[PDB]
Amino acid sequence: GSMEGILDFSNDLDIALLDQVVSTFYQGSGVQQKQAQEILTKFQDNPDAWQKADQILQFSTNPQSKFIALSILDKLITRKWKLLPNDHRIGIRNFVVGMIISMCQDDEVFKTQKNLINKSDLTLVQILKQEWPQNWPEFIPELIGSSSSSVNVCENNMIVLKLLSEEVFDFSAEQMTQAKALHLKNSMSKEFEQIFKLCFQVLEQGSSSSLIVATLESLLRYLHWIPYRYIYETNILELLSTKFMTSPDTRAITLKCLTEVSNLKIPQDNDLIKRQTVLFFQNTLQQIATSVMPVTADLKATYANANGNDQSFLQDLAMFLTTYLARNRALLESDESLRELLLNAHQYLIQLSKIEERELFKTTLDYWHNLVADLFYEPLKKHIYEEICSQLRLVIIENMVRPEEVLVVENEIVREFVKESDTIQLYKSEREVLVYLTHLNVIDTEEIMISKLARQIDGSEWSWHNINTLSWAIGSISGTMSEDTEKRFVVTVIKDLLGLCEQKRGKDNKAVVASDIMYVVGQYPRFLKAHWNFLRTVILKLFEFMHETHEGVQDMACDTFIKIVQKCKYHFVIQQPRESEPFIQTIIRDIQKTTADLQPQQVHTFYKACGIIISEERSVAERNRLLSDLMQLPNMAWDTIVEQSTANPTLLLDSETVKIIANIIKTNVAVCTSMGADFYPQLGHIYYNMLQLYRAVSSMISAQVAAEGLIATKTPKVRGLRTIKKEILKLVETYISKARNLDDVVKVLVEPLLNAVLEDYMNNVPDARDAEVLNCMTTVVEKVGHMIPQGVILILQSVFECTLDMINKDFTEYPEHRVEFYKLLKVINEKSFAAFLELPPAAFKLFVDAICWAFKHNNRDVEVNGLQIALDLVKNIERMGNVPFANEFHKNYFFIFVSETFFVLTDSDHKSGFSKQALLLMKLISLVYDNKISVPLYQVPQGTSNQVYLSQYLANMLSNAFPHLTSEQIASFLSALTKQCKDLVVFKGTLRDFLVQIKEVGGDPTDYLFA
Amino acid sequence: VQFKLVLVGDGGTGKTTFVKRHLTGEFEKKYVATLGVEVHPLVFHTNRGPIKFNVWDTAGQEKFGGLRDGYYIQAQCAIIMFDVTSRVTYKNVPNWHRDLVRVCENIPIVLCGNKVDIKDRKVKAKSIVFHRKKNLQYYDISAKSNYNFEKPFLWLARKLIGDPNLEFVAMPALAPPEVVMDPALAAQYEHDLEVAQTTALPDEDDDL
Amino acid sequence: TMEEDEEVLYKVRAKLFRFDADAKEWKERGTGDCKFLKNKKTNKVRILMRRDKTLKICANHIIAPEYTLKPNVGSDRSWVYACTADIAEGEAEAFTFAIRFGSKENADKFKEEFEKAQEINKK
Ligand SMILES: Nc1nc2c(ncn2[C@@H]2O[C@H](COP(=O)(O)OP(=O)(O)NP(=O)(O)O)[C@@H](O)[C@H]2O)c(=O)[nH]1
Ligand SMILES: *[C@@H]([C@H](C(N)=O)c1cncnc1)n1cnc(-c2cc(C(F)(F)F)cc(C(F)(F)F)c2)n1
Ligand SMILES: [Mg+2]
Repeated sequence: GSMEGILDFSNDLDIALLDQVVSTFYQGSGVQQKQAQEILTKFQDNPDAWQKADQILQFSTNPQSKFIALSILDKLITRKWKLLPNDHRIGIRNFVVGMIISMCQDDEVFKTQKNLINKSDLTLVQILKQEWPQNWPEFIPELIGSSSSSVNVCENNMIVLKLLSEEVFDFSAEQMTQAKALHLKNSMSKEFEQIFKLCFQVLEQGSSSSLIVATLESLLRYLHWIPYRYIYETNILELLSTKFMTSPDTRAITLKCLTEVSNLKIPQDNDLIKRQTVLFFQNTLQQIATSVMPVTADLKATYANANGNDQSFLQDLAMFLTTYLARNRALLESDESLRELLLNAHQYLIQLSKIEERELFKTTLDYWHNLVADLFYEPLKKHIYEEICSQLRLVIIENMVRPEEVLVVENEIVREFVKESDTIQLYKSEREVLVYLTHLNVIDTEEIMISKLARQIDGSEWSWHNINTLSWAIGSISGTMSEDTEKRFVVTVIKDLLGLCEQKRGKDNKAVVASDIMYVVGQYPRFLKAHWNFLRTVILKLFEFMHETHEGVQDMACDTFIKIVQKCKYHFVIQQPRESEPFIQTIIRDIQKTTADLQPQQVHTFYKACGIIISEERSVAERNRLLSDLMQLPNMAWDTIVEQSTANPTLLLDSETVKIIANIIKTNVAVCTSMGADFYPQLGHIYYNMLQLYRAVSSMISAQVAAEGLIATKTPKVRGLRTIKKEILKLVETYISKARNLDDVVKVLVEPLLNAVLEDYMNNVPDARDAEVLNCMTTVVEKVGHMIPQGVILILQSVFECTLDMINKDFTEYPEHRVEFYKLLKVINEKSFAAFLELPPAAFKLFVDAICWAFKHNNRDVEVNGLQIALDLVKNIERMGNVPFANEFHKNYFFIFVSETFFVLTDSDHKSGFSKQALLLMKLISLVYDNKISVPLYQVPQGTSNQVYLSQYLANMLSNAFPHLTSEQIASFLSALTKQCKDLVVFKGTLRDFLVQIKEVGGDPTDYLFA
Repeated sequence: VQFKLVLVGDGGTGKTTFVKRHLTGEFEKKYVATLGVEVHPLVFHTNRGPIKFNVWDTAGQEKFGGLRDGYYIQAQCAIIMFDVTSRVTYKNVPNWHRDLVRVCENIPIVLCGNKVDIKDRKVKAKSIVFHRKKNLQYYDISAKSNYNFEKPFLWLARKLIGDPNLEFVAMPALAPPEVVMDPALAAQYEHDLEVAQTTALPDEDDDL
Repeated sequence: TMEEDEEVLYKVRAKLFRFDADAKEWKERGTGDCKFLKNKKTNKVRILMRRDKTLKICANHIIAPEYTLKPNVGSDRSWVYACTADIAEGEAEAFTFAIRFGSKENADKFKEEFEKAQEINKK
């Protein structure tokens, strides 16, 4: 309604109206809320709203309203302070100070307005950053002094000091210049002796917990930076490790303090400090045992119960123990009197490691990896930890997460839906620790695993969960045993697992146990290689599962097959003793039978695995014969489909024919992916007709758009025709990127390819262009571009301007063309730069535009290639030296690249690229400060050096773009920046110092002398 | 039984897309920057009753930040969101966190790494540790694929209601009416249905 | 739950869309198990569909005999149809729906079952 009245400043402000808008925002709903929100934003954003601040803090009855007034002051203090006249500055100071004092003397406000007092302290701290200590040097003395007057003021002073340490040490890098950050750090350091006094007296005194917890919270912050002596040369460790461990009010903050204390690396030669590092750990662990939990407690149950702050305390404890022990357990490993301490601590960690909480487990698993890696290398350590390691084997074995390969799951045992990647890294970390623990004691690991297994056979412990976690563990330790112990181990495991699928009947049982045997056998290739009769039986059994109706087992049987073959391929190509032929011959013969119930994707994986085998055969004649045998079905289906397309080119209408073609091509893609250079004879068999089929399906697509409109590109029919074109391109790309005979690529492949693809791309409408055309051409240019200079020119002419027009109206349409387009310009610019030199001047200008347009993307794929092209292009022009093309390049484009680079560096919207933008800018500036530009960049007095003109151009450029800067700021910045154009790290610091200064008024120009 | 939930993180990380998926089930592919904040109520059905979140979906782009930390007042829980395809958004997680817990000093907070559906992941799993010392719950999520999309709200609901065994339950399903189509506008649903029949459904290459 | 008085005639995994005729775009509504439920007492059959992990209803309405499954121009595995009284969100609003399935076989078997239901409701 009339909420908008507060936005009119002609009149005085109606505080009660202000408060109604606020409560409508916080306490309202729906439209009135959404409208009060816009009113308040507009109110806050008004460059004069700050003047209304002190009357909102004086006369208002709403704490939120006062908060919002302070947000308005904060904005004014951080961005515009030094533009204020000095009187308003002190008024704002005295007002903010006075409101704080005033709120901490009123015991009722102090209790109930915590948010508003915190916001005020933060505002005061903003004033300190700007004013302290140079125009307020008695701030810390007065603060210490006033801490005696009251307990509420002392408590709140700690909050101010905590927020000050944070703003100076923890969060200054991004928000202040180097010089200002150093200034405030040195200022705090100089006055810390006093601050520590107050904080240590409060902690010894011991008023009440409220003051204590605040003093500890401030201490947590100081420990990030203060000198070691303030910790080890006072009695403050005894307090932390005893007194404040007992009260649960202080126990959380104290543990976090002790973790920070831990994390420092001690002067590693002083026996006193070492004894103190031990003593505070020994005190801390005694207070836990006596006041919280004995080392036998079931922390798994406690954490699951989630009373109070238990869950957070256990997490902090895990963080304290892991932090301290990784840094210091060697302090405990030699003195026999410290041995129970060492082991009780590790015993707590064993109990922390049984909690069900993935993220907490990852934290403790990181520590166990640190430990077992140390024990695998450090002499004489591992026997110390034998019983710990024994317990850890059991923990890890019973909480193995499912590996990628195991495609079955319960909901009812069924198939996966999704690639659990939060699980992939965990499994790897579990495997690594378990592999170490197996090296550390192989006999104990086998005994754990075989007994657990004996107790599944018995049904003594049978379950989905138990057999699975065991099976994954058994798989995961492949390669830790000797070949001989492995032999006897795997035998036993298989014997037992076979017994189990005969006992546990039903469709869900057999799928569980079958997935477990597949996992295990797939993980022991060394075994399979040595026991050919067993390998042959495994493969035939997998072929059997390829006809299973349970889709999970079947898909797993395909992946297990190729996983086995990647490791054992050599055993399928040789003729084994007692065999009438290489086993590859038997697989090929029966492929139609074996694969008949598989989905096409799985058929293609099968053919891909046969290609892995065929590539082990290095007699060319014998390999090519295997290849043609493998390809018999797709090639007969191909020869059929191509006589029936040539004769009356209309059967391709047929949706079934289209599916058939695409699967033929996808089969060649699969086999080409695993055979590489060796696939060439098969490609030559089909290449010419495939490129003719490409033109024929292109005509079909064109004719369907024409007859039905753009919407036709959405139809099943046209998506199927395009799939044919994409797969042909993928096949050619796949071959060319692995080819070893480039002379044939150029003389046989490239010319028919370009004639088939480029005009079709150029003269289709935009929604019918396939971005895969671009991806294919990128590989061609990458692998043979240097041999086809007129082919590279031809590629540009056909795709460059028409693709640019697709992608230069916004940053979102045709995302895949966008990415592929800049990938193609990149490779052309690094390998066949000559193509760009022959570009007409108008088109070279579109090229420079194209590069600059990429800089402005936020899509990192595009942005990064854009910056790289720009950098490579500069290098490419520089390499021409002093010739007309390069001089006209500099005359036309040098300042375009400087200013566009400066634009994305400063607009706050392209932070991700800072490092590459700075790189490009330093290269550009360095060209002028080494006189590697042999021509004047201007049209200014004659003889002027290019360096002088560059300074002038840039001062003018920044002056109009950042008019709130002074001439002196700009001049000092450019002086620093040009002086540092051979030192990337300092140059970057200077640019970051500028990005800070442009966000405020009155930046100090001497900040650029920091280096 | 309602709780104020603030949602924070850099622009583009997928905050509004995530909420909207929970509100309506839709996946909005366009990036329309949030201006200040959008408030939506969101209800879940549990075995302990309905729980209602009032979701304050605030704005990541600074030039749209509105009241900034003013939105955080009286929040009872929060989600911090970053984008695992954008390292810069993980590096700023400590800044959003600082600003959130200066206002809300003791609330349950989830950290969510969004867009794990995108093949080229940049913020590696092993590198995500900020939450350990600050006692945040962490999940990999995708608003596009729904990977773990429910886990942040199930966790927060357990922490707020105080019951670690709380689960989401099926809402009961009332009988639907037997309405006969309107013959007055039967000639009109030719057109509304013609348009929809000739507008192609999105994402036709998906498994569903 | 309000479903134990019903028999499941047919279940399939589907993705359900609702047409925003203002924006002229389809908008996903949920992904889960689509069920045909026959009321033991009235013999009236409905569609009931719930989202996968929240279990939130995203379709609840009679399989009226007046309805007709049409194809969508972009898919051989989906059906469009208009619905006058759906209560998934509460008040019996009207929607143009599209439902897509894993395969064309799933879509065709759905159409068979959808039509059988219409006969049952024709009584
Ligand atoms: N591939 C993918 N994209 C997603 C996912 N979630 C969101 N997006 C995309 O991220 C982009 C930004 O959408 P949005 O939800 O508004 O992000 P935001 O953090 O709310 N933006 P702001 O903070 O400025 O208001 C959209 O293009 C969206 O499609 C996801 O899970 N996967
Ligand atoms: C048990 C049973 C059987 N006697 O083969 C069976 C179970 N399901 C389906 N068909 C038969 N069973 C379960 N798994 C196997 C099995 C699996 C593999 C394989 F995973 F494929 F490697 C191998 C073997 C064999 F090599 F024979 F030991 C057995 N058997
Ligand atoms: Mg948003």
